[PDB]
Amino acid sequence: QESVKEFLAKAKEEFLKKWESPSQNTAQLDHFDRIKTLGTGSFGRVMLVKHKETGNHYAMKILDKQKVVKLKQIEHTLNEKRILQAVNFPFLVKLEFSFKDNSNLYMVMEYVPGGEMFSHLRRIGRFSEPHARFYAAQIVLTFEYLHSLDLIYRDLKPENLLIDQQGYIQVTDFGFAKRVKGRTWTLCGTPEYLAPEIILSKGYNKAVDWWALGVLIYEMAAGYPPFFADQPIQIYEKIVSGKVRFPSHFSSDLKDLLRNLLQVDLTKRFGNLKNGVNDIKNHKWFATTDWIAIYQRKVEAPFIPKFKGPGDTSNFDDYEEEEIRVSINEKCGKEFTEF
Amino acid sequence: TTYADFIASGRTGRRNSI
Ligand SMILES: O=S(=O)(c1cccc2cnccc12)N1CCCN(Cc2ccccc2B(O)O)CC1
Ligand SMILES: [Cl-]
Repeated sequence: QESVKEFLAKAKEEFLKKWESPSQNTAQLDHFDRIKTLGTGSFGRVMLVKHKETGNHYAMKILDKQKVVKLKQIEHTLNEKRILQAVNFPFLVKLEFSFKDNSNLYMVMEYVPGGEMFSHLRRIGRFSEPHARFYAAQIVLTFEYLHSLDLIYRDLKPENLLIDQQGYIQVTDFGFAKRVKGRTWTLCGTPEYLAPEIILSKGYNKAVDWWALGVLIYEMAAGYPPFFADQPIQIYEKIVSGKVRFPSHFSSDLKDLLRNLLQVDLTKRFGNLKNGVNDIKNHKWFATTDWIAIYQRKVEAPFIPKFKGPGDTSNFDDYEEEEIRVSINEKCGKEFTEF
Repeated sequence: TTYADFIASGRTGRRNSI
């Protein structure tokens, strides 16, 4: 109890220190051999790379500065890198290097070979409740840590959770993570995971992360999210209604948890009440969960991804391998000065 | 079934941000 307060106070001191003086320019492009494209997005790519000196494998996120500026992502991009170099928690991906050149921004992260939770869930269909609870406990601890830093995460979904070689979760995306001691107003996220107050143009706070946790737990346990429809507007209408149905195989404890996380009235939502995160940690569905052992990663994971060594990429899709071009002309120098 | 409705929704793949 007093141990937790002391740990989080130490953690916030370390975070703010790195936040105020970020690291910059800790490698360069020709230190790395490119191996395979792991993901492609509207502003960049993620590639498996091999550090030439050590042979260590990494995931290198490459962002085209001109596309980032075109798509109005300057603040999110700078913010993500600033978050990543400053946070420190077992279920958060580690930033190893970052640098920029004339054309691109580069974030070099530890390579998580097991791929996205998303693929595993869609492959297997749904997770049993013990399996789902194992992942859920990690998100709960991660949110407790981030919320202690006044960070709202806002981007939870199986697409954004990787499974490491121990079977534990690594959170990767922090563009939308905002420092919010009070309230904030941006409509952002993924429709299936949006809390009703984000849809409803009201100010909102970190309670939206506990709603999204409810969506995630439901999806992991059911194989599909609680609110879906052909078009996002119809998902929004279902979300703001207080109506949700559960598969008949959901346990009683699970439904009671979900009714308290998927609580439209944010003054009755678990995580947002007087006892904060402890209402979740002490809920009956988590009765078997050893919170400290989860944090220390001493719990036997329910699923271990198949990894035929370092640099195996079988848990990622195949993409068209395009050149990495670096222009003769410096692009967007002033906008990315702090990166 | 609900799963059938999920499939019919077309939102079974990776979901982009808004
Ligand atoms: O490619 S990732 O799985 C990935 C990201 C971070 C660390 C990783 C360590 N090991 C393996 C993969 C890793 N990945 C997680 C899901 C999100 N995308 C989408 C994407 C693709 C390209 C550029 C940006 C984005 B984005 O939404 O901001 C890419 C990042
Ligand atoms: Cl897809």
